[PDB]
Amino acid sequence: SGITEGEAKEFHKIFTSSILVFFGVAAFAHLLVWIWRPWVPGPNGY
Amino acid sequence: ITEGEAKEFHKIFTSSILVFFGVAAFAHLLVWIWRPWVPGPNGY
Amino acid sequence: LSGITEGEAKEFHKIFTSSILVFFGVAAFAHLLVWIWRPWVPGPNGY
Amino acid sequence: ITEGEAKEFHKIFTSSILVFFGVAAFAHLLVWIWRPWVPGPNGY
Amino acid sequence: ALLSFERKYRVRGGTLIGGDLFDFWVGPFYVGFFGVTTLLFTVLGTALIVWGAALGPSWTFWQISINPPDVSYGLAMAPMAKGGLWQIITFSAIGAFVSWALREVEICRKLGIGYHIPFAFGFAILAYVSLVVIRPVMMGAWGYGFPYGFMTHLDWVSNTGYQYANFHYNPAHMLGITLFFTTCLALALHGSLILSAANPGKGEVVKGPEHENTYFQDTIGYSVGTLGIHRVGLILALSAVVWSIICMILSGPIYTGSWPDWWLWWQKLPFWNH
Amino acid sequence: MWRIWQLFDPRQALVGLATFLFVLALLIHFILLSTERFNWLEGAST
Amino acid sequence: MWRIWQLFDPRQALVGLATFLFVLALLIHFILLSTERFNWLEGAST
Amino acid sequence: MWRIWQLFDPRQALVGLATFLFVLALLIHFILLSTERFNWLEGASTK
Amino acid sequence: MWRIWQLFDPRQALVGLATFLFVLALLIHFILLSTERFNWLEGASTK
Amino acid sequence: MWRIWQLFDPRQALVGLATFLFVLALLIHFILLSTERFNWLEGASTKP
Amino acid sequence: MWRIWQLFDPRQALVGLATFLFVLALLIHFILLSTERFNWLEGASTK
Amino acid sequence: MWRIWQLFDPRQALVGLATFLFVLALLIHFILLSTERFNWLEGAST
Amino acid sequence: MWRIWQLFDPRQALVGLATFLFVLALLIHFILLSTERFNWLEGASTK
Amino acid sequence: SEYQNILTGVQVRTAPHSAPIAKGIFPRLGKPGFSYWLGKIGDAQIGPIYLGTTGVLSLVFGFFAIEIIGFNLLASVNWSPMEFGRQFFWLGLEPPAAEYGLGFAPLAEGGWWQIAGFFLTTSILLWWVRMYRRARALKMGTHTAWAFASAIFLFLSLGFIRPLLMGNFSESVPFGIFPHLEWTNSFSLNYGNFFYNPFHMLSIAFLYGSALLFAMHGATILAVSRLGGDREVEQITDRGTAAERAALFWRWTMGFNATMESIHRWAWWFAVLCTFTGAIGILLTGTVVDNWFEWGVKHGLAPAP
Amino acid sequence: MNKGDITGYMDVAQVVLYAFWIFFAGLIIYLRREDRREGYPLEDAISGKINSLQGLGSVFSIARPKIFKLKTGATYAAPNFKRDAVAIKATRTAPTAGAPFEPTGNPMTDAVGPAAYALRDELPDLTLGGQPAIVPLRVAPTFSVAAEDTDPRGLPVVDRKGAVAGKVTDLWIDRASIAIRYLEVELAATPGRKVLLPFAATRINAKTKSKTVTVQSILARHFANVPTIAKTDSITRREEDKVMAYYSSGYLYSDRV
Ligand SMILES: CCCCCCCCCCCCCC(=O)OC[C@H](COP(=O)(O)OCC(O)COP(=O)(O)OC[C@@H](COC(=O)CCCCCCCCCCCCC)OC(=O)CCCCCCCCCCCCC)OC(=O)CCCCCCCCCCCCC
Ligand code: 07D
Ligand code: 07D
Ligand code: 07D
Ligand SMILES: CC[C@H]1c2cc3[nH]c4c(c3C)C(=O)[C@H](C(=O)OC)c4c3nc(cc4[nH]c(cc(n2)[C@@H]1C)c(C(C)=O)c4C)[C@@H](C)[C@@H]3CCC(=O)OC/C=C(\C)CCC[C@H](C)CCC[C@H](C)CCCC(C)C
Ligand SMILES: CC[C@H]1c2cc3[nH]c4c(c3C)C(=O)[C@H](C(=O)OC)c4c3nc(cc4[nH]c(cc(n2)[C@@H]1C)c(C(C)=O)c4C)[C@@H](C)[C@@H]3CCC(=O)OC/C=C(\C)CCC[C@H](C)CCC[C@H](C)CCCC(C)C
Ligand SMILES: COC1=C(OC)C(=O)C(C/C=C(\C)CC/C=C(\C)CC/C=C(\C)CC/C=C(\C)CC/C=C(\C)CC/C=C(\C)CC/C=C(\C)CC/C=C(\C)CC/C=C(\C)CCC=C(C)C)=C(C)C1=O
Ligand SMILES: COC1=C(OC)C(=O)C(C/C=C(\C)CC/C=C(\C)CC/C=C(\C)CC/C=C(\C)CC/C=C(\C)CC/C=C(\C)CC/C=C(\C)CC/C=C(\C)CC/C=C(\C)CCC=C(C)C)=C(C)C1=O
Ligand SMILES: CCCCCCCC/C=C/CCCCCCCC(=O)O[C@H](COC(=O)CCCCCCCCCCCCCCC)COP(=O)(O)OC[C@@H](O)CO
Ligand SMILES: COC(C)(C)C/C=C/C(C)=C/C=C/C(C)=C/C=C/C(C)=C/C=C\C=C(C)\C=C\C=C(C)\C=C\C=C(C)\C=C\CC(C)(C)OC
Ligand SMILES: [Cl-]
Ligand SMILES: [Fe+3]
Repeated sequence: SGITEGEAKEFHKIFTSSILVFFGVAAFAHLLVWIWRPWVPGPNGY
Repeated sequence: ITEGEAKEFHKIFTSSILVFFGVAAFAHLLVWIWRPWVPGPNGY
Repeated sequence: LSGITEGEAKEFHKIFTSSILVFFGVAAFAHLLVWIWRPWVPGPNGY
Repeated sequence: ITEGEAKEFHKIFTSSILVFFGVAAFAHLLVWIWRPWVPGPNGY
Repeated sequence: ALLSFERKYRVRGGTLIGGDLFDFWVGPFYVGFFGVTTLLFTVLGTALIVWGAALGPSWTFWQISINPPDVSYGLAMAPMAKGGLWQIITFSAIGAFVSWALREVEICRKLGIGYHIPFAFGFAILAYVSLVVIRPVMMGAWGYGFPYGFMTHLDWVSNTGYQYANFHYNPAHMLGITLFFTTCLALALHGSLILSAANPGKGEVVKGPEHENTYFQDTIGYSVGTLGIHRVGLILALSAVVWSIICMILSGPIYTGSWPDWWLWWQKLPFWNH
Repeated sequence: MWRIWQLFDPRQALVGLATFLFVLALLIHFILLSTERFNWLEGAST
Repeated sequence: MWRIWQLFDPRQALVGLATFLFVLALLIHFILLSTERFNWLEGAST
Repeated sequence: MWRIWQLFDPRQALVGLATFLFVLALLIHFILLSTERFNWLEGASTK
Repeated sequence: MWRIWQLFDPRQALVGLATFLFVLALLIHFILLSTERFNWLEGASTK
Repeated sequence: MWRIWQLFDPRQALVGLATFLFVLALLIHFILLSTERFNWLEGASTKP
Repeated sequence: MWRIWQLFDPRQALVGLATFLFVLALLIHFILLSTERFNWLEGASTK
Repeated sequence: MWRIWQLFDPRQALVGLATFLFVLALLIHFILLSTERFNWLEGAST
Repeated sequence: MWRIWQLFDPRQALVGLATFLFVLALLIHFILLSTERFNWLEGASTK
Repeated sequence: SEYQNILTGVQVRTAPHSAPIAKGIFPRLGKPGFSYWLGKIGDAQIGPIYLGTTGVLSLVFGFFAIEIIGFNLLASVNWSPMEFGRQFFWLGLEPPAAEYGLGFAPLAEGGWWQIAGFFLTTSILLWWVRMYRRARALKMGTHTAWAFASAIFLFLSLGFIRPLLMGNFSESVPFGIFPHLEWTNSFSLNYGNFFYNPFHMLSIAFLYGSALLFAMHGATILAVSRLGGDREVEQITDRGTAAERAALFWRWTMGFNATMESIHRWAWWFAVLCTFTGAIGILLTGTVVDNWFEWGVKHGLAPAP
Repeated sequence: MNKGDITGYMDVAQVVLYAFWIFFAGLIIYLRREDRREGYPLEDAISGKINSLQGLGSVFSIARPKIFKLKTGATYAAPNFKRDAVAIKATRTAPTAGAPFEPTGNPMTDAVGPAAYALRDELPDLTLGGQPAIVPLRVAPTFSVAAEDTDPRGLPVVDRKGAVAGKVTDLWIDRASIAIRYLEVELAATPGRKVLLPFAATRINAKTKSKTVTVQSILARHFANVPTIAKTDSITRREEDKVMAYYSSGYLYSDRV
């Protein structure tokens, strides 16, 4: 149904490197936003 | 599309997007120096 | 491109030139008389 | 359109647009002398 | 002038009345006897509208309005200055529209095609005649007709609707609306499908009936086909008009109250009238 | 001016002209019936 | 100026003129009838 | 500039001009009739 | 720049340009008429 | 799990995934703008 | 259990399942945002 | 980057670009007229 | 990474990106104009 | 009377068939049926339907929206089936009040409306992608999706884009039969009579024009149907006497005519412009014009009151 | 109040409305260009030379030819600028451009007026499978009449005056659209002569037990002159046009001829 293994492996390397970059940037973004204003309130709220 | 011309496109595409991001980054820097957009605890 | 000859173009252009000059001449006379009746550029205090 | 026709058209076009812009510039100059359209700090 | 294929069709005959005397063309237009009577009524009614504009308070096109007589006149003919002008324009307009329909019949006869078009236009005429003749006659005064004016006919629609509290609750009006919306939907789909088949995209061959049927089977599980869609599209438009006529013959001639209150029969049905 | 009939068919012209003149006559009589001074059937004083 | 009839068919031209001039004349009479000063059928004082 | 008739059919230019100029003139006369100062038929004072 | 007249037919270019420039000019005159300061026909004062 | 590309077409996967991620990101930014605490453009106080 | 993948196409299963689970997850997050106690962004107090 | 004119037809590009640029320019001038500070025709004081 | 251009047509990619980026940019400028702080044309004070 | 070609007298049958498309994750679903009465109006085949990933997505999102509406309607009559039937047309699910802005309201105070609206919106946009991709699979133009985008633009303008411009959902549309009619009535009255909104006037002209065009075009093709005129794409690619006589009827009637292809562009544009001008009229209301009658008085539609 | 204003009098809603009018005028120009992909340029009615009353919009009036690509690999251009011959087998009743033509001979066989047809391709319409679409049921064994309906085969064919023209011997069906397009009628006179009858030019009358195909278009004498087709099992677009035009002319000419 999908691609033959060789080009599946070829695609998977470019995919895996791209998704890890995307998640790495997103994690840095979430960290900076948390340092600015965290988004889990305490018992008394924010 | 051939490999050789796809590589030609990728080189010019990479050049263009770096210029686009470079101009945009300078635009954001000037706007930040005028009025930053992340507020402090007391707001702005 | 219009398919008429240089001669027909020059013949038409002569009559056209005379006709538009007559048309603009009558219009200029019309505008002069209207201006004498009521001018249409106001001063600083208006009309 | 032949190159010779294009060059001839361009000659007349260049002459005509400069006449059109010249007359328009004279119209704008007269209108400016009547009432200018760039307001100072106090407005008009 | 003529189209590249027109001359072979411009034969004599097919007139309903007047014989050969009117059987000719003025540029693209066919004349015929009903062409002449179209022009007669058109010029008369139009000039009387312009006369009404000269009588009225403004030349602002949106504001021009020729009004029916006061309801106090009943169905009598009014004086020209007091609503009679609207009455003459109304019957001239009837003459013009009927002449237009009969002229289309002559054109159908000459071309050997069916009479579906003037028949379908006959429902436009009947809708106009319902609003300016049948309804005001059954209501007993010409003053219930709509005024001839760009904004004032919309004001008459507003006044007439709110006379029955809220016209959205008229059941025939709901069905008329449904058929008008369905007509516009069907037209959007029909125009799109023919264009998508004729214009498949660059490097693609023109598609045929099998593709046309398959698109709506794939998307919505049914295709009405190329003949059925023209039947449906016609029937939808004509039914929308028929139910519009019914909704207005109900409102005033037959039912006089609040349309919101009419629906209270539903809440009183014995199987849930708690 | 008889040359006008070499431009237009007498039969068509006569019926067109008769139609035009009738519409013009009706229009003028309807205009007068809209006036005070010339509505002969109402017959306002001068 | 007679060369104009080698550009435009006289038959077409006369029908166009007659229609245009009638519509224009009819418009101007209706405009004047809408005025106070020039409505001759109402005949207001000056 | 008689060469413009080698571009354009003179008959179409005349039809286009006559159409354009009539509608433009009719527009201007209607605009003036909407004003107080230049409505010659109503003839307000130059107050 | 004369090469532009090989990309575009001069007949279409001139009629298109004349149409564009008329509609633009007409818009600007109507915009000025919508102002107090520049409506020459009504002619308010420059207070 | 490289066999996911043996299961689904990579071209339609990338078109769908890029579209999904943009719509999801746009939704989250819009939700945050709809709040007092996290609307960075209006920048309300935490009220300390 | 593996016999299920001869009864059902694994692609149709995963597409249906991923669709269901995303829509359900999105529904639950929106429901919690529509509440006082669990809207983490508004952050009301535990009174 | 002149190779972009092998991707795109110069004739269609100039038509589209001129259409885009005119509509953008016209939008920006109308936006400025909607402001108090930059409406040059009404000319409010600063 | 250049194999992405074997997967997607460069012409369609550029047309898609140009459309997307313009619409996105235009949205962000309109968003900022709605704000008090960043509406540069109205220029409210940071009081 | 001649045959008017309104109903098919004798109709034929054959093995059900359809144009090939590339293999997807999902086959064409259902066993094709035939019904006699649909075969009188049109084609008889109640054919299979295509599903696909986008079809799954659209139906799942849409089903959830319909359940959220339907459950809220029944809850509003305290689950009574008798009062549900008694009140059905009057039941509705209302948007949140204005104080909530564009954030999530409490579920009972319009939070359910926001969830239902979002899920319905997503389902409709996924159905647009379906209408698009089914055309590309058949190697057909995308004209139907772009027509549908105009209908969606009005739907989005009503439900979400104008609320976004107004800053709250309070004047968005309730899910309910008489409730959405009541919204339509009150919206006109609050903004000073929608008859004076010129874009509503445009939208009406195109709504009337659509019924005009389909009456004209439907009657035309039936008038030439004994000449093969119902075979329109064939007539587009090889002009027959049917397309010639259709053109000449209209030319001789009103002085001008379309082609067999271009009449479908007139059709497409009129139906599109109905909802497009509608959407613009909605987006200008309250945002830049607060009272349309007063705007009409300013711009000469009516005398000063 | 200042909310919508662009100038003292001008406002956003007014500006947006004029932007629509500019768009709509441009759209009408586009739509009228598309309307001119058949039949144009216009010609003088008498001489047939290319002439019409035109303004400066003539320069945008007719579009560049679009090419339709057909699944046979052939193409059709629009405009193709092909036009009908100036001479026809008819003459004007009066010498003016607007006058009608009177047929010189038998108009139904001369193919003038409603007997006229387009010179379509001498090719049959094709199924998606590349087979000819319109064929006798004899050659399409997978097709059948639905069990609910009357099969036309074996019924007499009768004109509006009650004369028998023949009997139905086959149905020609459209494989692409799945409909009956013609009945194949064996004539009563010159028995063994067969003619096609357009199915939409017929209805079945069944008020009396010996039900029959009634034909309003032409009388029984006219069936012998129905145009012939070159093949016994397929029909070209031109032959379809020729046959269908002939019957459509009956409503004007059948009591003349
Ligand atoms: C006496 C009673 C008179 C009642 C009011 C009647 C109004 C309309 C006028 C009708 C008469 C026009 C006659 C005419 O033009 O003839 C030309 C022909 C010589 O021509 P030619 O040599 O054969 O060449 C012509 C050809 O080159 C032109 O190009 P083409 O063939 O491609 O197109 C043909 C034109 C013909 O158009 C018409 O005849 C009028 C069309 C109808 C106009 C209706 C306007 C009002 C409705 C709203 C408009 C809306 C516009 C936007 O085709 C067109 O122009 C079609 C344009 C269609 C646009 C459709 C837009 C639809 C939008 C709907 C609204 C949507 C709203 C959201 O003439 C001759 O042969 C010589 C003898 C006749 C001389 C005629 C003299 C003038 C007569 C004027 C009559 C009195 C008018 C007050
Ligand atoms: C714009 C570039 C160029 C330019 C020089 C030019 C100018 C003028 N044309 Mg035009 N036109 C050009 C090109 C072109 N043109 C037309 C047509 C027509 C027909 C019917 C369409 C209609 O509804 O127009 C709608 C508007 C459109 C298409 C834009 C041009 C017309 C304007 C702005 C004038 C509108 C003002 C009026 C008082 C009303 C006029 C009369 C009627 C509509 C019945 C109608 C009579 C008409 C009038 C005029 C006038 C009065 C003028 C003046 C004032 O100069 N034009 C179409 C048609 O079918 O023609 C037979 C068509 O194909 C086509 C093309 C390509
Ligand atoms: C406060 C107002 C109130 C409000 C709540 C409300 C709302 C809505 N309603 Mg309604 N309506 C109200 C009142 C009310 N409502 C109607 C009618 C309808 C019909 C109209 C179409 C039709 O009838 O076409 C009937 C067609 C006719 C009459 C055909 C006329 C045309 C002809 C003969 C030809 C004319 C040709 C020339 C002159 C030639 C000119 C020259 C040249 C072009 C060159 C349609 C179904 C419909 C739709 C909706 C919607 C979509 C809504 C929405 C969205 O809210 N409404 C009218 C009717 O039924 O008339 C028979 C009627 O009179 C009437 C009243 C008084
Ligand atoms: C007191 C009432 C007042 C009065 C003055 C007046 C009267 C009339 N008006 Mg009106 N109207 C009023 C108010 C008013 N008016 C409108 C609109 C119009 C347009 C709609 C076009 C359309 O196709 O809609 C219809 C199309 C839509 C709404 C968009 C497409 C729909 C979509 C994508 C939804 C897809 C659905 C599903 C997937 C199913 C999901 C399932 C579930 C939820 C359970 C149309 C032309 C129109 C007609 C007339 C007429 C004929 C009259 C007469 C004769 O009086 N009116 C809308 C609009 O566009 O306004 C600019 C709108 O918002 C609005 C308002 C508030
Ligand atoms: C019945 C289904 C739909 C329909 C069908 C239909 N209409 C048709 C046809 C068909 C099949 C035609 O063949 C015919 C035609 O030729 O189309 C181009 C026509 C037509 N439909 C028309 C319009 C029209 N149809 C409308 C509606 C509809 N038409 C229905 C929705 C509307 C609406 C709802 O507003 C309008 C405006 C015309 C374009 C045309 C008929 C042309 C005609 O009759 O021409 C001869 C008459 C004149 C040129 C003018 C006569 C002037 C009178 C003397 C005065 C009229 C004054 C009037 C009473 C008041 C006006 C003021 C307004 C502000 C109210
Ligand atoms: C151009 C303007 C006109 C227009 C055009 C238009 N509408 C369109 C189109 C076009 C061109 C389409 O392509 C599209 C269409 O598909 O048409 C057939 C559509 C459409 N126009 C529609 C309606 C519509 N159009 C309207 C109007 C108009 N449409 C305008 C007049 C109106 C009104 C009020 O006037 C309505 C109501 C739809 C029929 C259709 C779009 C359908 C759609 O988006 O559906 C989304 C999905 C759902 C609603 C969900 C259904 C869920 C089922 C109950 C699921 C059951 C099975 C499932 C497997 C169960 C699963 C359960 C599990 C999850 C637990
Ligand atoms: C070249 O030629 C072409 C063809 O061939 C090749 C074609 O084929 C077509 C395509 C056209 C058709 C197949 C038929 C067109 C006919 C009409 C528009 C008129 C009749 C209406 C319809 C057939 C409905 C159109 C909409 C459909 C089929 C739905 C599309 C959407 C989905 C399948 C998914 C989402 C929607 C669903 C599941 C259902 C939507 C709701 C309905 C269909 C209405 C159901 C009814 C109600 C809710 C009740 C309303 C009324 C009430 C409460 C009161 C009265 C009570 C009643 C019971 C009515 C075209 C255009 C064409 O060009
Ligand atoms: C198979 O796909 C199909 C196509 O095709 C392939 C098509 O195309 C179409 C058609 C559709 C379109 C082209 C799409 C566009 C259409 C619409 C959006 C619909 C709306 C229509 C309009 C806005 C146009 C409206 C115009 C009209 C109604 C025509 C107005 C014209 C007249 C009233 C003049 C009529 C002329 C007559 C009767 C005779 C000739 C007269 C003159 C030319 C002028 C006046 C007369 C003279 C100068 C002299 C003669 C006068 C006499 C004798 C009388 C004198 C006395 C007096 C009182 C005047 C369809 C449906 C189709 O399905
Ligand atoms: C120059 C010096 C003079 C010498 C020359 C004099 C002789 C020559 C004059 C010809 C002009 C008159 C004929 C006009 C018709 C000629 C043909 C025509 O359509 O011309 C257009 C104007 O049409 C028309 O106004 C036709 C108009 C017909 C209808 C008129 C109605 C008027 C009355 C109601 C008004 C109020 C309505 C209500 C408003 C609210 C302008 O071209 P245009 O390229 O776009 O054409 C399209 C075509 O080129 C596309 O192939
Ligand atoms: C299971 O068995 C059945 C199916 C029988 C269950 C019963 C079902 C029933 C009976 C359902 C009945 C439904 C009815 C009667 C529906 C009527 C609907 C009508 C008439 C609707 C009319 C118009 C509505 C419109 C235009 C609404 C549009 C709303 C929109 C576009 C809202 C969008 C909202 C968004 C995007 C929200 C964004 C904010 C977020 C979520 C991001 O943050 C709060
Ligand atoms: Cl029938
Ligand atoms: Fe069609």
